[PDB]
Amino acid sequence: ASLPVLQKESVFQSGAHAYRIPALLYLPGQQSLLAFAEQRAAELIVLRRGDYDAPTHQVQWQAQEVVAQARLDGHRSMNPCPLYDAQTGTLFLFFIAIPGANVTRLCQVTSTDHGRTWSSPRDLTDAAIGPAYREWSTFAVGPGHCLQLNDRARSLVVPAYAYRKLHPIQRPIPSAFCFLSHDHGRTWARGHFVAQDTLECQVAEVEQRVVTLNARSHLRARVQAQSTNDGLDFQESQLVKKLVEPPPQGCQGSVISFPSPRAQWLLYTHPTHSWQRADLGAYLNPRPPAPEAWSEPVLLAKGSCAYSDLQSMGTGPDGSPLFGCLYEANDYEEIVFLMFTLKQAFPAEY
Ligand SMILES: *[C@]1(C(=O)O)O[C@@H]([C@@H](O)[C@@H](O)CO)[C@H](NC(C)=O)[C@@H](O)[C@@H]1F
Repeated sequence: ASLPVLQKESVFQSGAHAYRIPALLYLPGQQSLLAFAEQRAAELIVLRRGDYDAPTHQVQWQAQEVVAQARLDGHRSMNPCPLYDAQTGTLFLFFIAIPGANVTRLCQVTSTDHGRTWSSPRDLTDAAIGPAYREWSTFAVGPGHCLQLNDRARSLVVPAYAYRKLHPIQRPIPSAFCFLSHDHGRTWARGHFVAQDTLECQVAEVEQRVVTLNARSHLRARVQAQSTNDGLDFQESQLVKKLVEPPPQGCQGSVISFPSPRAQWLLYTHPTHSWQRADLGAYLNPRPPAPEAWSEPVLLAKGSCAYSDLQSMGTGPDGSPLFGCLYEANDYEEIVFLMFTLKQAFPAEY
């Protein structure tokens, strides 16, 4: 059986449309979650707001809505990557836009009323990427939640990857990297690539500040890399044999930091079958980012499970760290919300 959890609810399902590519964002101070996804016939991005009530151990989700401004004319919108700027009280949604040779665009919308309304999009593509743009076939952000650092500038870090046209007889090769802003998203720089054949990724900060990057790969195991200079360079990287990737070219997964009961630990979710996208597991790194220290997975959901996104939700009703998880289930017929505590998942680590 799978781990007892506080809540398991389908929050998007196939209907008139298909739902994929989840992203989850906790809003501290609001006891609220935003759950985003692509609404495909890709076309648009939709959002549901959930209010978390601890005494009933549950989130009540409001009605789904299109993020009408997260779009460019004649383009499909993909890869919702949200971020909450603690310093401003501003909500960011990053996304890519592709027309209905590199033609992919990086976009941002912004909200100051917690996601109820949104600015008109800004196209960041030229200023963020620059001459490199023509050396890529395409690129993406996230998908999923991004990162704010507690450096002086409270920098914004958007995980990403680009397919680089490195040798003309070879097909393009993907490498992960981060977009970086030090002025609250007014300007953007491209950090340096991690390593050949890394795809979708996410980043988390631990403590010496370290940004840990966890990425999908072509191999049978995850790639993880670490930056000591806040995402500009992931000076080191390697395979993480304890973290399996299934055929043919892996699956996206999510990583967050959260405060250590004993200053942070990591939590990571991803399908656990080496053979297929099934059996969503949670894994713990209590000595991060050491790759050796990743635990054995504990089972969060049986059956078909694919992309996920995690959020730290503060303290849970049993007093241990509370987590939210949004994941694609059941051969992509739904996106399910799961809520559970550290005590429930890793009782031996408490
Ligand atoms: C995931 C998927 O594997 O199901 O794949 C993404 C990839 O095709 C990519 O990472 C491999 O290059 C895809 N992203 C885009 C921009 O199409 C996701 O849509 C998909 F869910």
